[PDB]
Amino acid sequence: LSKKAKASTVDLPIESVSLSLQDLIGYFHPPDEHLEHEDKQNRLRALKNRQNLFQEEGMINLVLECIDRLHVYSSAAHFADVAGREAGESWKSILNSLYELLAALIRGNRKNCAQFSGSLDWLISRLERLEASSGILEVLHCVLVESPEALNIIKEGHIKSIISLLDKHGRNHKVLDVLCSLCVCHGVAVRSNQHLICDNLLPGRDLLLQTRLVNHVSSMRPNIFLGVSEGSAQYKKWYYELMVDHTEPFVTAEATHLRVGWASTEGYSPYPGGGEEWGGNGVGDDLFSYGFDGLHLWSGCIARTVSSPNQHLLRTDDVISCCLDLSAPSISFRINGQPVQGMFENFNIDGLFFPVVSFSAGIKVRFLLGGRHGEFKFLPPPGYA
Amino acid sequence: KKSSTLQQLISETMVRWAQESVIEDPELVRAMFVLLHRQYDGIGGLVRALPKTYTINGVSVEDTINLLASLGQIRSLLSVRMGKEEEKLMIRGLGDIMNNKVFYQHPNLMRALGMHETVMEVMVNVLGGGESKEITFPKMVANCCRFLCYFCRISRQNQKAMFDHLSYLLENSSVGLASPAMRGSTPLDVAAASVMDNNELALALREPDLEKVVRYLAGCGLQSCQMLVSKGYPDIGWNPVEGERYLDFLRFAVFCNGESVEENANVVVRLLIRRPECFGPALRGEGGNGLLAAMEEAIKIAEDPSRDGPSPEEDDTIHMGNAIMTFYSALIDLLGRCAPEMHLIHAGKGEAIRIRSILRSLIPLGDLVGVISIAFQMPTIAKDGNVVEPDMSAGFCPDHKAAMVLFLDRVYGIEVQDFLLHLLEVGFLPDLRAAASLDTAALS
Amino acid sequence: NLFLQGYEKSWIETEEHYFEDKLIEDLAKPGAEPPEEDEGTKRVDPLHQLILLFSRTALTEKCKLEEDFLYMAYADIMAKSCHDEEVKSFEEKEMEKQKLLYQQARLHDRGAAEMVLQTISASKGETGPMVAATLKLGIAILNGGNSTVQQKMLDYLKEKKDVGFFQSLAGLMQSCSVLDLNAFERQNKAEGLGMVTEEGSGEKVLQDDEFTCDLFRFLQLLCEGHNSDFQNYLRTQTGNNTTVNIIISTVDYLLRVQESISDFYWYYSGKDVIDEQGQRNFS
Amino acid sequence: ILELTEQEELLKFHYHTLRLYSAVCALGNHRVAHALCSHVDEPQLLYAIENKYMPGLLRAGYYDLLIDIHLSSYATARLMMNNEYIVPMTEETKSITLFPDENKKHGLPGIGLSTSLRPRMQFSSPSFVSISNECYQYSPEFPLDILKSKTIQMLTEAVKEGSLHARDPVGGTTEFLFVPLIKLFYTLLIMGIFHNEDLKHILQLIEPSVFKEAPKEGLLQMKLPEPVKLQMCLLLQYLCDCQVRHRIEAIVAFS
Amino acid sequence: GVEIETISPGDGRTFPKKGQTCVVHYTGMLQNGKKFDSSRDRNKPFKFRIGKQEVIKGFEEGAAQMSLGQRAKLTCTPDVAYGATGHPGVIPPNATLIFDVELLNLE
Repeated sequence: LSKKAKASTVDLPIESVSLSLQDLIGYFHPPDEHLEHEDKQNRLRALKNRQNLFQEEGMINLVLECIDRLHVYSSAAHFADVAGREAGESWKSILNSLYELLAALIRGNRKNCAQFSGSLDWLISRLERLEASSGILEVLHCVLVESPEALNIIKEGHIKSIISLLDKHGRNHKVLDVLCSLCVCHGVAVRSNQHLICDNLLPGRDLLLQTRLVNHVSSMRPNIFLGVSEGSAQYKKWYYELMVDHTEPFVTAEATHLRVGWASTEGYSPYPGGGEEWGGNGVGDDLFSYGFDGLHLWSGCIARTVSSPNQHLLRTDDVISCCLDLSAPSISFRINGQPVQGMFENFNIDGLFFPVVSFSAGIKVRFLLGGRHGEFKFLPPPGYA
Repeated sequence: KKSSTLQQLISETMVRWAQESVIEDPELVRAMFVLLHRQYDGIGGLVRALPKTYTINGVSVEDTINLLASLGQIRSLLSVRMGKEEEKLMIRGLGDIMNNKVFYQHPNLMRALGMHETVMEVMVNVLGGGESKEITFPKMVANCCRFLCYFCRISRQNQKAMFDHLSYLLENSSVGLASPAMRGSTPLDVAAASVMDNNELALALREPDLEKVVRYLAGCGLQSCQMLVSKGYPDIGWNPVEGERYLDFLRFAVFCNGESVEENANVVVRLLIRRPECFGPALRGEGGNGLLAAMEEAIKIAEDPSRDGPSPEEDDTIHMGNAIMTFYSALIDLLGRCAPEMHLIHAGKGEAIRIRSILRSLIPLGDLVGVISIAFQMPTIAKDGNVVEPDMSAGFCPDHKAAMVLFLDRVYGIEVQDFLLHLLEVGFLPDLRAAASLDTAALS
Repeated sequence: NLFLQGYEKSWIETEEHYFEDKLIEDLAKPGAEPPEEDEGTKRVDPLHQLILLFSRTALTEKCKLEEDFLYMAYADIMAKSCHDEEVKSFEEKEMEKQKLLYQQARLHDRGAAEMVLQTISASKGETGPMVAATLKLGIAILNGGNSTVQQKMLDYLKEKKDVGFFQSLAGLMQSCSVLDLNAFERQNKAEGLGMVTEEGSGEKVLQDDEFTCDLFRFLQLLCEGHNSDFQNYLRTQTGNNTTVNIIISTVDYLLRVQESISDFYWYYSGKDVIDEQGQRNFS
Repeated sequence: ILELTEQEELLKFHYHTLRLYSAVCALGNHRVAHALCSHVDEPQLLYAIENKYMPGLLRAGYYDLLIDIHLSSYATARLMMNNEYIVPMTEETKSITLFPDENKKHGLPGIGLSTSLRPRMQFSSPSFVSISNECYQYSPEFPLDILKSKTIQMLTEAVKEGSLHARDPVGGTTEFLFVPLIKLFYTLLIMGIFHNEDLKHILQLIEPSVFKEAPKEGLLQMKLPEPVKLQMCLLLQYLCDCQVRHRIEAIVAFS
Repeated sequence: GVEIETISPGDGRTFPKKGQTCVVHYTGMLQNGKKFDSSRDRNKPFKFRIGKQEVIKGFEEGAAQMSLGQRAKLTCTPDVAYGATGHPGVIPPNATLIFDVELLNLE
């Protein structure tokens, strides 16, 4: 077929090859664990003798030759164009069965695993192909688990290719198992392999899932609900104050969270929108809330540094004044009577607004809402209610 | 009444578990029965621990702690693969152990710690790694052999402990014999130091080991040296540089503390005469010119630069003529040391007479007389006050004549007055005259 | 340090206490089985489990037999439990026979004969402490010509058609040692020199007398009582593909021992008086 | 991460990631352990050890990582050093006796004065702002006293709770509840951190009646699975070894 | 190449003077926001004395331009800390480091 003889003249025993491959898989199938121990030993001896005879007759090189001849075709569609359509459908199955047979032939036999050391380099050259990645990975794992020599052939480029398999094919625990087998074999650690795997995988922090401790953050809000709409009898300007009685900077290993500002509901439901019910998210961690921490303006989980007189993260005895105007979308703050040099504009006014404070453990705060509820330390800005 | 004892508690618990359930994991069964046996054989703990118990004074506590830390590093580094950094760590730790004082002061603790076992395990790993790939990390073999040689020299009991592990060393005796500057750093050197100056160990030496050494020596005479011919040294049919080492080992095996172990000497002589290829081309008997002609040929090679050097760091230039000459001197020395004692000949033992007759047939008197008659080349001074020095690492050495004299005294014997006079005239007066001429302060 | 070593050898090694029979009797008790929720076949006793573990280890396929301290200790314990060893009467001797037949029953009812066959088969003709312990256990369970044990061994051998057992027996026979006049002369030379190692010099001549005696006592007990079937099996193993003539191997070893004894006699022919070491070697 | 109780693929991938983290630092790769200290921190390890709702696979993996990064290197050295008895001859050595007081009653194993030479404990502070590379020798430092207290408290809770045979063991199974905890306890005991009243309390936990100081059921009588039985056998082996070492030291004292 | 913006004010007078040990709690985070080091996690203050190149030079002068009791966030350009090679296994090559540093005590 490679030499381009016409299709019907060339005969490919596709069904015979598939059936023979399945029968050989059954022949080299490992013993079952529910069998009695003597049967275990007998079946293991028979399998080992079968593997030894196959290796001595060179049944492994023939499988490799068939595999190499089958990989010349890029895809099943291309192989179906060259050969017949039935061969096109059977091409993937035959290719997987060949790799399974190779793995079954080399598994558990140290001599075969040692003789596969020379061909390891050729094997890992097609790991990137999705058509044979699982089979190549299984064969590589079976070789590396039992061949101490094989680790001496595996090099830095092969380790990089195995690592890049995770980047290109996504998360797969079998690649991790192969990498684990690379590090230690038969109680002996390959320190060069350990160093290469560490220095090539860990620093990226882009493939393996990351872990950290996060302080819990809760939200306090009053009952008031503030909204703007056409033909609505609500004033457009509002103003309230927050007082910080006490705040511990580091109650735990992480920094204490303390943010104040306004949040917006989704639509007309009385439920805050766009944020998780529980976790480390607070005011300003979504696009439905707007917050201030004393140094940065928080919105959409993004913080930008804003200048102010005597900048400081919120301390004990701090008076925070928040101003919300709905005539033109605008939220402004003022710390201790000194106006901060930043404000929000052109935010969505479809939903309702309400004051909110987000915090971690270790705060002591009071809502100075005005009137009977509170007394404003600083007199409200003109036109603000 | 409770158990009131950990022993009784274990004895009840293990049996109760075993009779309660059929344990499926073999390791659990093994651990439980090991523990039960330990409870029922409490004297076993003492009989096992006491051999590994040592006592030291308070003044050496810090030094012992340092040695134990170094030994722990070397032990823990058995679980990692051989590499550059591991090589460096082995080397620094072994050197620290050598420099440490308790290593010399307390050999019994050193032996109880199993230090030689760990060092030889490192050596086995290095040698086994790449059997077809010759030898990798060649400085482990050197450092480990040096450590083991010093360990042998420390005490006699350590020497016997190292002698226990003899067959493996002789099997890998051919690791670094051809390469120079490795003297005292090959497994053959470890074996020689293990059998050195110990009558008990020399008598405990077996025949198969001597057969192995003799076969290696016969190969060194039949086949050339692959590494030397690869580096470009002229090709000759035999391998003097390794033959000399294999002959030195047999010398140490047969000769000990001034006398000669006849049991180990007769076997060596019989094996050497059984395989005549061990005697070098001059003495093979197949048209061999003879020892006297061979050493003249070696001298001529020494003057010739082409055959002496490879002719495509100074020690790498193996002076071929000096190597052949040293090989012949070592062979003659070994045979002379294997010669029987004269008191046994007085007693009239037939075997000793047979051995002496064999040696006399192997080496004629005239050849020895001629080699003794051969003289050196005296260094001389030029105009400038700088004495020119013929290279001692090359050329004919007095040590070569020393073996000739030993053989002549031990085998042929000087018992005839005119024979003594003739020997004196031909070879002994010129040497003394040269020594007297070399008595000036500058030449001294 | 010298006192620690000397005290060890002189007192701790020499201290002797007997516990083997009690340990085996406690290990053989089925403990509260009806109270336990067995709900099926009788659970194997701890001794049965130990024998099964040791038998599976031997049956496991492997190139060489590794020394196992657990087997080394427990085979000795089981052999001591079996033997547990002036004129006696008929009833006294018959009580001794009956007690021995029960002390042997406690082990051959749990598969000890199959273990001692499997270990010898896996030994592959290599002399070792494991083989010595297995031979001692076999002798202990076969003392007196135990017909049940002989039948179990013969049935096991015929049923699984093991040629490795007989091959290992022949290899052990070949590996058995005899008198060595060269070693004796070297020991005499060392003693004349004056630095004497009695622990080392003595063992070199007749390397393993106890091992040879145990190996041949096992073979005698295997045919004890005129067991015609096993006597013929030792000569020709009909079922097995390969046959080894144990009888001819024994005859060959006898011929080698005779030559060794004759050579030793010739060495003492001229000498009027025999030294104590020579007397010990003769014995 | 407690949500991973229902995402199977993420749980499997993270368990294998933890196993890889252990493998890269296995067998005394102190530089790799120092590197991994950045990714898996002390507060995360302590939280994973203490937490009760963690999945069993992640719990076992984090226990193994904590053992491997910090406490494995010294434990291995002391285990290799265990079967050797080099005792200096000092006043403390001479004062040692076989039995504590006049009556021939066995003392509690482990507790007492031991003068045999043992490996030194040395740890390195993991910091990535320092430039010096001398910190790469020695395993990273950990709060051993806090770990000891938490281990004792957790064992005390687990023994009491497991005896009631609840349907919700930590990690989902008795094996997941007990094997990592006993493994950490065994590693700490091998290291030798436990001393005096802590050893007394943990021996009371192991067996109340026998180690009673001069109903309640210990770990030995609670009908535990085979993997935990193996760990119990290891602990009892260590206790026997301690008794043998005490005997050897008393013999040297009399000598 | 180190910009410092204060997070909490200090006394403003007791600057670090030369040959003096500085007691600091620091929290190191990459530019993307992933934390790689923190002394508060180890729960022991960090000690380094000035001018002897123990710590990275960015952390050197960023702490030197500070005052006692002041908390500030220190941005280090790559060339001052692990310029091209990076720290093997922790910091990737060519990385900008952010440190939250508090100067507890000077002795």
